[PDB]
Amino acid sequence: DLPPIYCPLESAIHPRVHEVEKRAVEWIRRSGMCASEEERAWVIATHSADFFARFAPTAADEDRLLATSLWVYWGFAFDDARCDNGPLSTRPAQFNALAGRVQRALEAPSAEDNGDRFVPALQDIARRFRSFGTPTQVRRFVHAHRAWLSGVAWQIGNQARGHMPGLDDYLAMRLLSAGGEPTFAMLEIATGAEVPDREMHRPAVRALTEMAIMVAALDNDRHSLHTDQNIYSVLMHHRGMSLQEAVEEATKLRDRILLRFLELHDRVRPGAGAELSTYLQGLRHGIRGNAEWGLRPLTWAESPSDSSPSPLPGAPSIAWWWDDALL
Amino acid sequence: LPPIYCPLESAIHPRVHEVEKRAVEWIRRSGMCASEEERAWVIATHSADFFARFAPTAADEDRLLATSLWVYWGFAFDDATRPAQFNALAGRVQRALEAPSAEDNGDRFVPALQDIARRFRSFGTPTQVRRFVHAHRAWLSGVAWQIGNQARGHMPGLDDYLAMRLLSAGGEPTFAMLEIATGAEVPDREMHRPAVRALTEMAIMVAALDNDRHSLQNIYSVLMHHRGMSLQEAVEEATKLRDRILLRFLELHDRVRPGAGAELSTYLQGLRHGIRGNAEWGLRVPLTWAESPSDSSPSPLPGAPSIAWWWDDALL
Repeated sequence: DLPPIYCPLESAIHPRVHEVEKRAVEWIRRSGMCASEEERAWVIATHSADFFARFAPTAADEDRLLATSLWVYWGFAFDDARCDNGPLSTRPAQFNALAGRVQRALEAPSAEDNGDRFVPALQDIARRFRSFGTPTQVRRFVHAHRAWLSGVAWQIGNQARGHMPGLDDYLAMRLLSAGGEPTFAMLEIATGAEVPDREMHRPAVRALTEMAIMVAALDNDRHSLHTDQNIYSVLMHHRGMSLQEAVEEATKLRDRILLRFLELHDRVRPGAGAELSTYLQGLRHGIRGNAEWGLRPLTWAESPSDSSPSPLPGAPSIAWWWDDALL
Repeated sequence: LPPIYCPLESAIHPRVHEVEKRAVEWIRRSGMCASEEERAWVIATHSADFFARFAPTAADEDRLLATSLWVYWGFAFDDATRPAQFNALAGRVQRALEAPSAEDNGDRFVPALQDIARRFRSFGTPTQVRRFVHAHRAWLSGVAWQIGNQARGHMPGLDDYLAMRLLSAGGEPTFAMLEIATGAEVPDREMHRPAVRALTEMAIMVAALDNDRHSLQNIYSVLMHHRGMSLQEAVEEATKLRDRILLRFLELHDRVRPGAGAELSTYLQGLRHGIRGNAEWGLRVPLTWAESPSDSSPSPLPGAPSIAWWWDDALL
């Protein structure tokens, strides 16, 4: 019993998606990233190029769309083999060092793989980003990437302990561990449109970005549907709901965040410069694209399941999203 | 044993005593410390003296205060955890730096950091705040990696050690506060130039290695364990590696400084004042300095491929 997804946002897909996907599938075979044929097939079947082509559906340079799509594949592969499943998945001490080595390899081209098959793959993606984006944009990606790995470390930490975070911590963690920071920070790299520091770091824009990430993360928890750390288990544990009531509750929260995204967007967009405007539409396309890609004649909710204009109850760390003085 | 090679400028803010007085006050009122003994230990760091060496001419005494507050905070945070819990703790503390609406939930360090962050947001631009934010996370990542190795009985090789220690010694957030103290906004096109990234890391690495010495998982253990050196052999070896890094910094700085804008220049002067100030603060907490480096090789450290890019001008 899943409600349709409320997502009155623009759905589009890059016209060169099949071409980029073909190049991606090839890179995957050359990359050394995958141990077996079965693993490669799994990685390919993510259709990560279909995915990221929905985030940057008018990217002028197919190579930029390719590079960024590769990291989406990389991310799914690294996630499935190192974060979500293998020995490190409940071994935070070992993961902290992996995260340190992997993150260092991203920042330091001279780093060596130390027998890790994921590292040369990542260093190649990074090499592509450094040839395309400005050092400022690469730093934004780099910082977003460490942010994601910090979320995963937090999550693997939780898993080791069997700790089910509360709502506030879960959203804070999941904001990072679902991969949205580094995903959305590639928008600029894909489109070529650099957002100036003064605009990019405006509290309002920081908030729209976090909100986009949060809706996408929560649509992913949906798509996933426990001991597993997800919105449904969090609400089941912390509020004693049945699965059905948690399903309904999660959809309200998520819809409420999306309405705030839409209201703040409408306030911010008119005065936005062109680079920021493009970034903002990327946030919209990504929210929609993430939902739709998870689904794939589709059906969508015409109305939000909840329309309260105030901060989400029990989630203080996101309440500043509704603070227009601060934004 | 051997005196430190550090031909860098030493200076200290003229209002250092005034700032230290206000800081001692804030530390007392911050709720950060459980006990008087703990407040005294935090105060005994002389972090205001330390950071007043990093930003000796800051125009606004309140910015030097705000930034000095965090140095006190970082020592206190570091002095007060298993890897699994630390990963969550790091996550939570970092979120409170980023989200003013985040609530302390009885964590003694979170309001204090949020007060520091509020002061930063009343002074610095949102951009300067983000820079500090990301440096803060990087430091936390390093502390998590170090905590991880300790928990496992994993003694990192020289490469992992330096990469980690670059993060864990606290130099990233420390140096990321120079702009907020001085008010000199560094434009991103300058701040993120790889050369400036490398100068920052080098300043950081040297300050970190001098901290290893001031402590008499550190460079000497790492070398003793992986190379089978005696302590005395490792000390000489460590001194050589470090001096060699500082030579690289001095060299790269002299290449970068002349073209630098006023804000970036002030920032680089901060790196230099920081390296010296760190060394000098560590000694004092009349001095003899080595006039010459113990090793003058201009080549990358063999056995440390993660920092080799510091010596690659092509990449810079």
